[PDB]
Amino acid sequence: VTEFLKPRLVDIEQVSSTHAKVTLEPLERGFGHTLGNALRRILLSSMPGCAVTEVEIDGVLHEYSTKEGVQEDILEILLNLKGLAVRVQGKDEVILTLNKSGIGPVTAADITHDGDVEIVKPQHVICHLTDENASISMRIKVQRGRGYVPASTRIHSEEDERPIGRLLVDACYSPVERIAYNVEAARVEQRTDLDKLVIEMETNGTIDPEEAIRRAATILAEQLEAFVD
Amino acid sequence: SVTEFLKPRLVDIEQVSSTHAKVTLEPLERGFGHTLGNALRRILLSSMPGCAVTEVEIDGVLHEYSTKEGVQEDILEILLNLKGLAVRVQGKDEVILTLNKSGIGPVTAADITHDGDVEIVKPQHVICHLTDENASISMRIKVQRGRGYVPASTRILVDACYSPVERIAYNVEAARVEQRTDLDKLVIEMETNGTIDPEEAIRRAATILAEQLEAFVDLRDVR
Amino acid sequence: KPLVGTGMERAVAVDSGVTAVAKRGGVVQYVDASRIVIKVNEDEMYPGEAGIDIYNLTKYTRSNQNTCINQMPCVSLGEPVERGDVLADGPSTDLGELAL
Amino acid sequence: DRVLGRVTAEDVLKPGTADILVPRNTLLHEQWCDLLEENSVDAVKVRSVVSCDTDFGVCAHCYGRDLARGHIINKGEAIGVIAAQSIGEPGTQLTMR
Amino acid sequence: LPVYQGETTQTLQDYLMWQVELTPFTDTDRAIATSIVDAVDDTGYLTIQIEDIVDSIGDDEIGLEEVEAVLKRIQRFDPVGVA
Amino acid sequence: EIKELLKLGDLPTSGQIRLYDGRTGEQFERPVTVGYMYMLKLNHLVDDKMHARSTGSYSLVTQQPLGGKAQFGGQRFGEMEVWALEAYGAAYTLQEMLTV
Amino acid sequence: KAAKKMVEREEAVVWDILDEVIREHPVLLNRAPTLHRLGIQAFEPVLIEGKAIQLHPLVCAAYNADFDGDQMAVHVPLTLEAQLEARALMMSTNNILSPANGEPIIVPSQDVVLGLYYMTRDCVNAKGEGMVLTGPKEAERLYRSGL
Amino acid sequence: ARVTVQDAVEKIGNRFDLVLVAARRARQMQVGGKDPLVPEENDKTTVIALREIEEGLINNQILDVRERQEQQEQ
Amino acid sequence: TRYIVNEVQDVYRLQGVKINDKHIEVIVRQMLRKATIVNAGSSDFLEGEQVEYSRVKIANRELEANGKVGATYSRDLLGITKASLATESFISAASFQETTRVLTEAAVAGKRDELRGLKENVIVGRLIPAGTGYAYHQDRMRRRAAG
Repeated sequence: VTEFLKPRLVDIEQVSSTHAKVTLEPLERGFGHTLGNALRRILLSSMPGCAVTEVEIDGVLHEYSTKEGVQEDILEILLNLKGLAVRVQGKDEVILTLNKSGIGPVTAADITHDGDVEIVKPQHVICHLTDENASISMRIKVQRGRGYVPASTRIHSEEDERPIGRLLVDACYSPVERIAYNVEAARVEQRTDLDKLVIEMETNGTIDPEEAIRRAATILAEQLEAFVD
Repeated sequence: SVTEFLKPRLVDIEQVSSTHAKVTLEPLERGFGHTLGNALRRILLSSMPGCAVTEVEIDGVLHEYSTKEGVQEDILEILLNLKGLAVRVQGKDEVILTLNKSGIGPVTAADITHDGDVEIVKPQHVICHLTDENASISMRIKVQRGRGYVPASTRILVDACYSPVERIAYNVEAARVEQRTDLDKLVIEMETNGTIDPEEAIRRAATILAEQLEAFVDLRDVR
Repeated sequence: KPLVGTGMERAVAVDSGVTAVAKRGGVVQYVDASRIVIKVNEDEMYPGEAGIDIYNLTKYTRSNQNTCINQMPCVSLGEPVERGDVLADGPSTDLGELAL
Repeated sequence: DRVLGRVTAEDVLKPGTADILVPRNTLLHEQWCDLLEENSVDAVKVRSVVSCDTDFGVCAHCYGRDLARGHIINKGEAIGVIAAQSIGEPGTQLTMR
Repeated sequence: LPVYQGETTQTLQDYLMWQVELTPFTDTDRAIATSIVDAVDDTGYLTIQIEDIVDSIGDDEIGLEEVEAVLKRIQRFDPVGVA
Repeated sequence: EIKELLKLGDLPTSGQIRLYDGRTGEQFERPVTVGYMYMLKLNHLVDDKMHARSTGSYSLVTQQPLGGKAQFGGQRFGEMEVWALEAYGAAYTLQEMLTV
Repeated sequence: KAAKKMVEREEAVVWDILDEVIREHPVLLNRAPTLHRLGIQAFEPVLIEGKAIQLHPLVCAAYNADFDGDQMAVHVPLTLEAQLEARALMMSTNNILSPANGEPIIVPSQDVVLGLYYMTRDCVNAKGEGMVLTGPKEAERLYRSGL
Repeated sequence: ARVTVQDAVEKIGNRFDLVLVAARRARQMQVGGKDPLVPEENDKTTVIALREIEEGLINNQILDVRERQEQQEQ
Repeated sequence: TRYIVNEVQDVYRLQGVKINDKHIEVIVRQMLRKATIVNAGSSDFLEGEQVEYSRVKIANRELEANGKVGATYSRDLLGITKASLATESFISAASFQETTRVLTEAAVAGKRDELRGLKENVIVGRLIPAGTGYAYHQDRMRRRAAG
C-alpha cells in the first residue's frame, strides 16, 4: 500500500438549486479517471427517484380524446406531468389531488399540499384552461423507484384493477440526467504531486448531491464486499 | 427491490497452471460487471506492491553498448532475462545481491548468493547465456520495495516491476436469473509472474480497493 | 421543427391544406382544443352576416395508411390574426412549417 | 492454379531426357507446383470430364477437390448442381457493350 | 379461378380425431373411440345408444365394460360431457 | 461561412471534439465530429413484419398452408432454394419438406 | 389441452424447458435471393429478447447482406438425420472456402481491417520508443500509461 | 456441444455413411435398449453418439454384429 | 473446349472474376452429346444418338460379338435451349421450356420415366441418388437388379 492516503470530501459547492459541483481530496495516480467514471455510471444507472405512475380524472376517460375548455390534449398533459419533479418523505406510494377552475394558468403551486410532499418547481405548466366555466378534477398517483419503467411493464400488476378512466404513464426515476467529472493535480507541495477530482452534476432538485454520492459509495461498497471471497 | 441487489455465489475458479487461472461469476445486476472488471483491472495494473531490481552494476563500461568478453551475448539480452524475475522479500528493505559462477555456461538464479530475506520462486531461470570458457562474472544487483510498475528511464536503471503481474483480461457475458435476461456474467482471466496465487492477488487487490473506499461512506452499515 | 431548412417547407405546409389557415379574420375570441372562432374586423366584413368564423379541428382520425391525424392549435387567446395565417398544426407540422 | 486442383496422366516428363518428375496418376496437392515451376514446364496433359470413359457422370479420378475439402471429391456428389450455379453467381456483368 | 377459399376448419371433428390420435389407446380402444366419435350430435350428444354402439362393434370380445371405459375416456375430454 | 458560424458559437472550426468512453472512461484520440441529425422514422416497422407459424389450416385445393400472413399464413419455399439444397445434397431434408 | 393452456399462458417453466430443448438443436437460415449454394447456412440458435435475428457479420458477405431493410427466413430440422446433415453439411464451420474458385469465403473487409491497420503502425515514435520487454507486458503498458 | 465434426471424418472417410450410422445409432438410443458405453456429460443423444464414434468404438459393422448377436439370442 | 474456355475466361477476367474452369468443361460435357451417325453399324439407321448409349452399344457389340458391324458417328453440339429438351425422361425437361408439346410427344411415343432423373425424385418426393441419398439409391438399384 505504502501510504495510500485515502481522500475525503471537501468544498461542497451549490452552483444552483438543481446544478452543483463537488470536489474531493487529492489521491494517487491513475485513480481519478476510474473513480470518476465508476461513480458517474453508478449515479446515472441506479439512483432512487420519485415519479408518477397513474393519473385518474373524472372528466375524460381515455387519453386520445379531449375536454371542453382546454387548448392542449390529454397526451400533452401526460408529457408535462412526467416532466414534474417532486420529493417525498419516507412513506412512498402517495396520491394527491389537483382541482381548479377558471381561465388562469395552472402550475404546481395551486395543488393540495401535504407535509410529506415538497414541490421543487411550482412554475411548471399544466396546460392552462381556456374557458371560465372549465374546471379540472384529477388525482395523481406517485411512487418512488430506481430505474426507468414503461407502462407496459406494469400491465401485469393490474388485471381486475384499472377501471375505465384511470390512465397509466411511464416512470423514468432519473433525478440527475447529466453529470461530469474532471481531474487535476494541485494543493500538494509537501508531498509528491497528486491529482484531485471534481464532479459536476445537474439534477432535478429532488435529491441532494452529498446524499446521492453517499448512496453511490455505499452501493459500490455493497458490491465490492462480495468479491473478497 | 428498493435497494436489494444480487450477490454472486458461483465462485468456481479453474486454473490451467499454478500461475494462470480463469475466474467466472454468476449472473449479476445490470452494468455493474463491466465497471467492476475495468476497475479491478486498473487497480491490479496500476499499483501492486512488490520487490524488483532497479539496476545492475556489472564489471565494465556502464554504457549499454557493452561487449561480450566471453558471454557471447549483449547486456541488453542479459537485462531482459533479469527483468523477468519474481524476487520476494519478507521484511528487509532494499538490499544488494550479486552472482559469481564458474565458466560452465548456464547462468542461473543459483549463481546469486542467498540472503536472509531474499528468495526466488524459480531457481532455474537463466540469467545469462552460455559462456565459452572457465571465466566468472559478478552481478551486483539490488532489489527494492515499492508498488506497481515504472520504467527506469524516468527513475534510474533497468526497470521497476514492483507489480507481480503477467497478464490480466476480463470479459462480460449476458445471462438470466429467472425471467429477465438482462444480467451480467463476468469472466476473469489472470496470469501471475509467480510467488503469489492469482486468486490471492485478486483478493489482495479487492482488499486494497475496499480500504481505499471504506471511509467514503463515513462508517455506514454499522448494524 | 428542423433546424436546417430550404424555405419551401412553409409553402409545402400551407399549400398542403392539412392545417388550418385564417381567411378574412381580424381577431380570435375563443380557443378550444378542437374549436376555433375568430372575429373578423369590420374592414374585411360585409353586411348581412354575423361576423364570426368558426373552425373545427380534426382530432385523432384514421388515415388511408391507418395512421393518426390530429390538428393542434397554435395561437393562445385574443390574438390579432391576419388573412392567410395558419391557425392549427396537423401531423408532422410545426408553426406552418412541415416538421417531420 | 489452373492445374492446381487437377490430376495429371503419365504424359508428365522431366526436362532431362529419359527423366521423369512424378508418376502417372498424381494430384498437384501443394508442393509439386514449386518443382514444376523450377523445371518451367508449360504443356501438361491432364485427364478431364467427358474424356473420362464412364458413360454416366464423370469418374472421380479427373476432378480433384475444387471444394472446402483438402481431399479429393468423394463418390455420390452432384457436380452438375454445384456447376451451372457458380458460373451465374457473379450477376455483376455489363450490358450495352 | 386463381382465388380459392382454401379453408380447412376442424369443426371439432378434426379436433376430436387429433385428440384421439394424441391419446394413448389400444387398437381396439382406438377403433372404439373412432366409432364413438362417428356417432356424435352437433349439440355434443351421442346419437346412438351404448347397446347400439356395442352391436355396431360386432365383436364377441367387446363388452359393456369396455364401452363404459371408453365413454369415461370420452367423458375425459374437452369439452366435458362429450357425447 | 459555417466556419464563422461555429466561431460565434464558441466552437472549433474543425468540428472535431474529443470524446470519453462511457464504458472505460478513457479519452479517445482522433477527436470525433458530432452531429445533430433531423432523422425520421419510416413506416417499415418490425411489429408489422413480425410473422411466424408452426402449423395452421391448409387450402382445400392442393392441401397447402395459407401463405402470406393471410390469417396466420406460412412462408413459401422456392425451386432455386431446393437447387441450392441439392447442391448441398441433404436428401432427407428435402423429403421432410416435401412430406412432413 | 393443459399443455396448450400453459403455453398460451407463457409460464417461466415453459421458458426453462424451451431453453433446455433449444440447447443442443441446430437450425438453418436462408437468404431469399441467393446465386450460389452457400446462400443457406446452419447455426446454433440462441434466445435474445427482441424481434430480429443477429447474423454474424463475417457470414454476411456470403449472405450478400448489407444491414439495410432486409428479411430473413428460418427453417427447423425435425428428423435426427436432418439435423446431422445440418451440422455436417449446412454448418458455417465447414464452409470456409469458395466452391467456385477456392478462395476463403469468410473474409472481413469492414472496420476490423482498418482497426488492424491502425493498431500496427508508427507515426515517428510514440511514448516509450526505446522500451524493450517480453511482449505480454505490451498490453499492460498500453492500457495503463507509458506506451 | 460438439463445435465441429472432424474425428468421425477420418473414422469414416466418405463423409456420407457416417450420417446414416449416427442416425441409426441415435434412433436406437432414443428408443432405448442399451445403456450408452461412453460416459454422459448432460448432452443430447446426437452429440453423445458423435463423441462415441469419434472415440473409434462404433462403425457400420459392430452395430450390425450386435444386431445379429441379439437376434440369435431370441 | 479450349477455345470456349479461353473465351469465357477472358470475359470473366476482364471484370476480374476468377472461376475454376472445371465447371466450364462440365457445362461443355453437358453440351456434348446426341451424336448423329452416317453408318448404321447394325445398331440403328437413325440420327441423334447420345454419345453414352452409342459408346455402350459399340463396346458391347464390337468387342463382344461382331467388331465388323461398326457405325461411324459425328458428335453434334446442340444448344442449351435445344439440348435441354433432349432428355430420355418425359418428366424432366417439361417444366424447362414447354409442357404441352412435350406431353403430346410423350403420349404419342407411349414412353416411361423410370425415375432416373433428380427432378423425377423431386416430383415423386423420394430421396435423390446423390449425397446422403446416393448410398440408399445405390442399395435400391442393386436390390432391383436382384429383384
